[PDB]
Amino acid sequence: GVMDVNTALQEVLKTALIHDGLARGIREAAKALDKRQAHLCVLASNCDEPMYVKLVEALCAEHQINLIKVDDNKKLGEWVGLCKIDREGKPRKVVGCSCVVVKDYGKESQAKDVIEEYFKCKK
Amino acid sequence: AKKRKKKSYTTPKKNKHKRKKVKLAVLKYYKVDENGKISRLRRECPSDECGAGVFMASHFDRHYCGKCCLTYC
Amino acid sequence: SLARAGKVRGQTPKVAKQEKKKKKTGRAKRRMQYNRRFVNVVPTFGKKKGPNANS
Amino acid sequence: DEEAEAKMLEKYKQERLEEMFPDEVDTPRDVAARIRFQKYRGLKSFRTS
Amino acid sequence: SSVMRRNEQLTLHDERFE
Amino acid sequence: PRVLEVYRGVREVLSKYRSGKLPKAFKIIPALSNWEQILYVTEPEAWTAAAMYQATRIFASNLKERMAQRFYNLVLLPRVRDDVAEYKRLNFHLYMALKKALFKPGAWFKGILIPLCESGTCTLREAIIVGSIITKCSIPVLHSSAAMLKIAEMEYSGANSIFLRLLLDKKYALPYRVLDALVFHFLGFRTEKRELPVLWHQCLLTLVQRYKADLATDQKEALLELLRLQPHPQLSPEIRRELQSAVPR
Ligand SMILES: [Zn+2]
Repeated sequence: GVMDVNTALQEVLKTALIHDGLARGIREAAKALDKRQAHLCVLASNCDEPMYVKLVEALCAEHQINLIKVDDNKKLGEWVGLCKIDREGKPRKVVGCSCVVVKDYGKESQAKDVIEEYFKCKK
Repeated sequence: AKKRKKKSYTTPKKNKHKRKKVKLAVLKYYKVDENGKISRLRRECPSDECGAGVFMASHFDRHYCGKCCLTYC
Repeated sequence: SLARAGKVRGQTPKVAKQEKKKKKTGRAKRRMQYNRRFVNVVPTFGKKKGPNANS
Repeated sequence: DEEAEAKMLEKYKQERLEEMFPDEVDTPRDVAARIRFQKYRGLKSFRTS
Repeated sequence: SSVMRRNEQLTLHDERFE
Repeated sequence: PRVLEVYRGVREVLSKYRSGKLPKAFKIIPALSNWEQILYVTEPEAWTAAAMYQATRIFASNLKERMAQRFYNLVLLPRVRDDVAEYKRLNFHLYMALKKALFKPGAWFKGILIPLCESGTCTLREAIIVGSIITKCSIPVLHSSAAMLKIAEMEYSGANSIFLRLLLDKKYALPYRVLDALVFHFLGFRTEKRELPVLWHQCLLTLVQRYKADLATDQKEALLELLRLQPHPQLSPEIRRELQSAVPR
């Protein structure tokens, strides 16, 4: 319990970006999930359609996938990396993903640890 | 050097043909039950590479995958 | 029969004068005329280039 | 109020188009040119003809 | 790999050259 | 057998191609198992320019970045070099093919750009024609910088610095390690007795014109040492100007 729940996830996401293991969006979030190559699912609490949410929950229920629920999709735009940056490092493109599906992990000693702990507390 | 005038003339190319935007097509694939069971409406393609995830289109008579070009009756 | 008066004066496009910094005057100008000719001399094989020579 | 000021900028550009270019008028492609310049003739020389 | 580097402020992306 | 008669038929189609719907056997080439044997029957060297565009249009879309790269390297890139040497300007369809080849930037860089500069025999005219297509098509930041790093570490030629300038001309936010390679690239000519072209100075200009904000005092003064040893009457004062009016971080 060194790192936090809403801090260690960034590392997981960053490693996934590095190692080409991010199934973001809607169709890539779904079609890779049923292909049992995808391990985790992250969902936006801020939503327009509950049917989508239901579908997600079904997906998570079937292949025993752990569900993480983050407040807003617009916040997750910073977490995923769907922002175009300036020379200094300023975002000018504001697009936020509602579903972040994790395919691959980087072999981590802290993030993977904290996250594992969280998981084992949950289930 | 002797400069050219540059002529006006207005012809509208503003009207140009763009294909229709289909909004939120993911819900058409699956019907989720009240309990939480997933039911697939469309046929899933059993091809060499595009299996487990890639669906086939519902033609008026047949089925058609959109990656490998597989056709049926 | 023919004979316009000041044809070429009224046909020429009236180009506005560019704003440059003021020129030094008197002793200051003569100083600059001296240093541009006898102090920072650049070696040339035969000397065929002038002071105003544009290309 | 702004209609006359828009017309002034139209006149400013028309003056520039008739100082840089003598009297260059673009032919209309909609109406026939022999109809639009019905009453016009060509001179061999402006001075003599 | 060079000598004189980035020095100060921000590391947004790690980059994949491998 | 009979398949050899089908593709020997399409060999005579693609050699006289101009327009229209292609035979369906041609459109399924990257789906095959033994595709390189099939492609030799069709004779890519005897193809028309118009055919080459639609050939590239097939390979770019049908996935497999490794299969896409080897098509460009063996078929497409030699044909580009064949026509710049012959006609002195490039054919329209052949040009349009190269823009379509950028739908897979990984296979593009590893197949077209990097192999061209590594050969050394790349001329100035070859570089500008291909390099203009880089300016036209938007490229992903990760792939953009990855090609930029190789060219910076590469052996120096006149054709090489044209590409490097045009990648900086895109004006993306750069990874910090790439900047270290670019400084090390230019500082490699600090002791060089060789006369450097104007295109080299313009590349150094564009680097300082945009990325003056991401230069530390150590490398910033190392650049002023470079202009002091390798000068230019026109461009060197401008780079000197751009360094002196720079705000870091
Ligand atoms: Zn298909």
